[PDB]
Amino acid sequence: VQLQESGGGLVQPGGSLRLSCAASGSIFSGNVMGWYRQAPGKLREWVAAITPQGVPNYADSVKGRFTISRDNAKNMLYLQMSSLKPEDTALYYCNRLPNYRSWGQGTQVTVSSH
Amino acid sequence: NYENLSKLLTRYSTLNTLIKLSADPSAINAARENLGASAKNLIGDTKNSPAYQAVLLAINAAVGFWNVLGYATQCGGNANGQESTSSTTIFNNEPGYRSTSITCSLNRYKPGYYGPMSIENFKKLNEAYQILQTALNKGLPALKENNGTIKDVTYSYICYGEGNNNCEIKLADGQKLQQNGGSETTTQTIDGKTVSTTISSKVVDSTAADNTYKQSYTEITNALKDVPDSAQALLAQASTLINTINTACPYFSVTNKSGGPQMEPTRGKLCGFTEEISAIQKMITDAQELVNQTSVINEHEQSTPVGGNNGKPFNPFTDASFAQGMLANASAQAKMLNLAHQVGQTINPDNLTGTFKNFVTGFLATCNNKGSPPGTVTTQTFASGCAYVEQTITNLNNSIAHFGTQEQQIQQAENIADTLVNFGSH
Ligand SMILES: CC(=O)N[C@H]1[C@@H](O[C@H]2[C@@H](O)[C@@H](CO)O[C@@H](O[C@H]3[C@H](O)[C@@H](CO)O[C@@H](O[C@H]4[C@@H](O)[C@@H](CO)O[C@@H](O[C@H]5[C@H](O)[C@@H](O)[C@@H](O)O[C@@H]5CO)[C@@H]4O)[C@@H]3NC(C)=O)[C@@H]2O[C@@H]2O[C@@H](C)[C@@H](O)[C@@H](O)[C@@H]2O)O[C@H](CO)[C@H](O)[C@@H]1O
Repeated sequence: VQLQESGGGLVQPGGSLRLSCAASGSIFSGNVMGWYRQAPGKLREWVAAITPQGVPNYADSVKGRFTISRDNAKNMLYLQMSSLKPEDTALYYCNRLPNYRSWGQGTQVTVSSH
Repeated sequence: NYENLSKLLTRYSTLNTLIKLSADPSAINAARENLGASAKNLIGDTKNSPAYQAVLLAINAAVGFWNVLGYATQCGGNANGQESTSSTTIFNNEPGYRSTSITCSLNRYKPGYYGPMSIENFKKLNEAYQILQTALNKGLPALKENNGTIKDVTYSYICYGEGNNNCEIKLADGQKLQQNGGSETTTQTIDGKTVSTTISSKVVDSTAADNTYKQSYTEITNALKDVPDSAQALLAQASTLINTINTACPYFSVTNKSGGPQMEPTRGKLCGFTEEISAIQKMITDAQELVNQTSVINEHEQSTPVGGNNGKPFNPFTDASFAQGMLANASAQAKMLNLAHQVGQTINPDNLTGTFKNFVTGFLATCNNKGSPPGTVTTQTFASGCAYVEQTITNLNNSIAHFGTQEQQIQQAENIADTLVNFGSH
């Protein structure tokens, strides 16, 4: 039971990023894991998930652009994010499904032009 | 201790949002629609429902346990747990060694602990087994559809040899069931319903054409009619199956051979599978708890829209008596989903170790049938689960992964209701 996201930052649109989450083995092992984001003025929205066998699935808002993967040997979860729009600006969070009720700190992703 | 709300919402900005949604009947009504839809996913759907998969999984693990070990489990004797001298008793449609029957023909030893299973206990086990297989084969209903039945579950056993009294049926007047062609009605309660069974007796002489035991025998047919197939019903049967095995705690002995996966221990007593049996029991118990959330969800529809009682703007402090209902519904849904997840985690070999892990991966979560429909007993069922245990874990996972949005909606609905409930005191 610990959740730690890193890898976020500020980018121009069309940029990509690789989010990481170190999860404790209690959380990770044998569990579906997933990514979430929380944009300003909105509540946490589910973004993606992936079974312990590696079957991914995604939210319509990000399908085609994002890729979720897991390293089962390192209790690690990743979100490869491409073609970033300003709409994807949010704190990103990782967790098992169903959720452990204490969330990690999350990692800030900010997308904005120029 | 915060003095005021702006200092409180500076720090926790999502809370500001949640208040804005609590004041906006169209947001509230959207949440209540979601609860409708996610409820349908949990209790109205089957393959996509974690709840459904978790129930199916608990049932399958109980069945598979017996499919794995029943052939190696020694059983015998006469009525009332007595030892017998030359009593052979055979239950049809059971995973025997290279057979679709289990023979119980161990004479002389007293049935009991670390001993043969009594025929009384087998009978009790077998009926639970026959009903579960029949239901698995017909496919289980959605959680809310708890009023259906299986038209017909039918099973037979046969008794032969000198002194064998296992096919003597007593009946409640105290009269024996007539042995050649007698046929009588019985009842029992299955989740609060009365189920009749037509029990019947046939004798077949030794010299009858193609009586292949060249020994005369009594065959007992049991025809249950309109057997309930609700979750709550089949879990109770599963519970009977595994608790029977566990309380009887018979001796068993498998021969391991070279090549395959390896049973540990090779011999002993069935209740020595403490870890396995505990988990199966825990799965069953948690599936019962989960199913009990169905009624809470049903008692609290969320399909009536909610508005500012009189055409005037919505007031969160007075217009929201629906909130206790909405909170309870969402909490019921969350609880189902957790329980569902708990069920898979109890048996999922990714978190297992030792001989328990080697039980599930080597045996329980395999099938040596050559893939036949669920509920199918063949001459290779023995020593493997044959109850879609891996496929069922995989699907529970897949169902849960495909419930990410729905789960977030439930949480949001719960906080919105909670928020209203608060405002609603005062
Ligand atoms: C009270 C009641 O209604 N039932 C209880 C009773 O059951 C036995 C009695 O009814 C006796 C009365 O004689 O009959 C047994 O059944 C008989 C049938 O009457 C008969 C009709 O087919 O066939 C007998 O079968 C023959 C046949 O199989 C040949 C072929 O090899 O072998 C016979 O036995 C051999 C013996 O094995 C040899 O060693 C030898 O020396 O020769 C004899 C032949 O003279 C065999 O008997 C049949 N008998 C048996 C023992 O099967 C009732 O037995 C029960 O019913 C049968 C059909 C089977 O289910 C048995 O396992 C049952 O026990 O008393 C019982 C206690 O033994 C139970 O309490 C019954 O409830």
